[PDB]
Amino acid sequence: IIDLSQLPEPEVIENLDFETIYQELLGDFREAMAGEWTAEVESDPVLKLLQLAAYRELLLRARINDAARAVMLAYASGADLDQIGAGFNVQRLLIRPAQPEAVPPVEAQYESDKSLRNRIQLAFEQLSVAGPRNAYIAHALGADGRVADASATSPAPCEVLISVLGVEGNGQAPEAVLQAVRLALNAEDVRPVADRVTVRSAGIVPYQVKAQLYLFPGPEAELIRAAAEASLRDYISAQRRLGRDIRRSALFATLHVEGVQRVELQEPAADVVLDETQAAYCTGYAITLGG
Amino acid sequence: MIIDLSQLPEPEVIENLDFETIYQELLGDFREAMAGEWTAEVESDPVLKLLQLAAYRELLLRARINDAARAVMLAYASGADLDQIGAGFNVQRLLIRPAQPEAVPPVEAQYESDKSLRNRIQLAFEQLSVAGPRNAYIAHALGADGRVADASATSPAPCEVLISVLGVEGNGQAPEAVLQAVRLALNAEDVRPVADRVTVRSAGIVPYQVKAQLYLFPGPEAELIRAAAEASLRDYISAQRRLGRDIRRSALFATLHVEGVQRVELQEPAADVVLDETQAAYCTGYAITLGG
Amino acid sequence: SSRLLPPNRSSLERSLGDVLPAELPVPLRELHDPARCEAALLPYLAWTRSVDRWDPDWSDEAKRNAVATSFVLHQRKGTLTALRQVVEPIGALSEVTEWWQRSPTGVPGTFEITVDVSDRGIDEGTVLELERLLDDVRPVSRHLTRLDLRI
Amino acid sequence: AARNAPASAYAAGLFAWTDAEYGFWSSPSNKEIKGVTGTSRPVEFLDGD
Amino acid sequence: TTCRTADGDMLDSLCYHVYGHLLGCVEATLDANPGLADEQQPFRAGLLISFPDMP
Repeated sequence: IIDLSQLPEPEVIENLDFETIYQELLGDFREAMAGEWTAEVESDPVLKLLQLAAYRELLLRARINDAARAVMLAYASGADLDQIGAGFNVQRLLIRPAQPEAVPPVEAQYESDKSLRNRIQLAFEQLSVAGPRNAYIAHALGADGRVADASATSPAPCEVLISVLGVEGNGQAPEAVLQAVRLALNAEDVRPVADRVTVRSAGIVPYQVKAQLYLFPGPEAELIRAAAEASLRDYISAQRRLGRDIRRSALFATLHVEGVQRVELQEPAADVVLDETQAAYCTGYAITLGG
Repeated sequence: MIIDLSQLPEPEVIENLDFETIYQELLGDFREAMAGEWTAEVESDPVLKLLQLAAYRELLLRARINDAARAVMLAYASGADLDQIGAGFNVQRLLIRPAQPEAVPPVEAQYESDKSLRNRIQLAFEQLSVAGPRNAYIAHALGADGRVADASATSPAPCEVLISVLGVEGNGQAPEAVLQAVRLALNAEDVRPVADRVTVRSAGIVPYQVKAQLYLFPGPEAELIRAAAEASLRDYISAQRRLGRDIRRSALFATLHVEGVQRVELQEPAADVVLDETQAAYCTGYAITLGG
Repeated sequence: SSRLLPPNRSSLERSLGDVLPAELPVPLRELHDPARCEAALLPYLAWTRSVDRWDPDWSDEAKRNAVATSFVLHQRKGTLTALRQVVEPIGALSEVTEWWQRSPTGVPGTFEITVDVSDRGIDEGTVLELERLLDDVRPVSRHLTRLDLRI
Repeated sequence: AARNAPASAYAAGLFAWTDAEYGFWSSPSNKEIKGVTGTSRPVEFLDGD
Repeated sequence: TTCRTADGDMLDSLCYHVYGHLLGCVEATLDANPGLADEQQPFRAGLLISFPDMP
């Protein structure tokens, strides 16, 4: 499950600049006026009409591109996935909806973006009820107080080892929340197959990071230091969302913001490995400046 | 559980259009570009001949993009544009009457309306595909016709799944002709390495007689209320053609004692029936009688 | 065009009616037909159809049928019919195993499958992919990691 | 589909309509033919040439 | 209220005779017609335009 809406933009029609559109129109104009072109013909009112026309399909090559973004799931915005999710059996549901406890403070709330698209990505992984590798995953994301799932099998066959991980805080998920997956997997699995439900199947080791960043002599060091954790504190919660590894390079590139000339790392001596079974948790960070 | 398309909010890419809000922009893009050198907004001026093509032909391109964006959405496509959504999901439009006529006037081939294609693309997800759970082994066992509902179990985990077909023709035994008629569907509609031991019955005819010594008041209603309790017995037995099949003693007391019976003396149910999925049940008849 | 303008028109306006509109193609319906997508934007459509495995080495006739039949493959994962079509670019359909061909009650592992694939078009490599290409069709614990091959 | 008509009965529909609407002294030479949807080998008359 | 065009008829001329005005009446015709804009502005001999009610 990887978000495709974080890439450079695709161009379905080519997006020419204002100058080569203008000379492309002039060439067609000369062919049409062949035998009639004169220096007087290319007057100031006629040219200012052609400078408009070079600008109008500058706003139409921009129109076809901006329309083709919001059709593909790559770079589609709100109030428009309801037309796409209807093609994938995806209806938005209510997560604590508008109950007016007090009548002037209205509190209306729906599902946000970049997770409802993920369900649309898993829509075709919910068709097969014979239990492939992702149908145990794509049905376990019906709950809210968890994170995504991974499937494996070390023992004897028809013994499924699913690792129900959950992001709500310090590690261990509650066992009452663990019982909800059997309420979400009753008539979706196969009947002879039998799973075991382990919340933490490998163990939790405490991790940190210690970075001594440098900023330039220039703008304020309060909002530039804090901008590093704006791309980091949501990045650590997205590591076990796919069950995959963290790297040394993840501790570099998520700290490069506007105003950085070099970074440094000391907390691992060598990188660790985190497989689809093995996972870990990060307790507390401290990223300051060296200057 | 599909959501109706008439409750969706309106999307972003569909725009109400106006000729004026394009053409009044083309006035306000040309008037500032001339720097006051053109000032004749009379319609007979041949700049307003040309700004009404650049506001109409652009509006035709704005309508092609809106027509093409609706043609790839399920709640708005129609015509030959639901053909391309249908062909991707292996859904075809039906054939009510065929295409070719036998007579000299050409008979038109009737086709189901495009308001029902949005039903069929939307039901192409929640559909019987493979016999995974307990509720799908039985729905893939609906090839024959002379048969009522069924349930599945699996006594081991790793290999064997057990399906016990019962068909109510006579005593409720499965014939040998329909044993192979089940196996034709199952091979291609089930998980490949199953040991689907589809044999006719774990246990078939388990004859459950009933007798009831009804004690009533001898008044006028004793003919009308006695046959009403017998009708409540008929649809009960028709609801016990099942593998839940909980034939009991005290559960038949409640049915008999609905409004007016004083008591009853049940002969043939003396103990509770032990319950497994493998066995079946049947009721051959009864011998009802009056107390006096 | 020229016809769109009124009948009384100069040759200057008649030329500008072919130029000032300046129509453009709208290649928007081709974005969701996999048999009509361009090759430069094809892996965008492969994401939203949840095409699990993909190679940037196939011919274009071998790339578009892998996207068009991605619905039918995931609709019935357990059934043999999908297994036949998941080996689409390697043209191969020879033989499939079943329980009763082995007499002593199956292998220890409750009969994990050892399928047969025959490839004559390409002989170099093509082995190290087939143990993980068939992994998505394989359930998590209904089958074991035993596998057979053929060149 | 579109078939080709000899365009002689359609002229008779104009000589019979303009006598009942404009008089026999009024020529039918600018009046509409409602049924048609085409003209094989179409003629050119632009504005005033 | 579906009407059939001719091979030289144009959209704004047709729905002026039908409706009586053209403010908000042409693009609503292109809205409630599948694939009409895709077709060239000089319409073919036998295309069908369904003119909606209440412009």
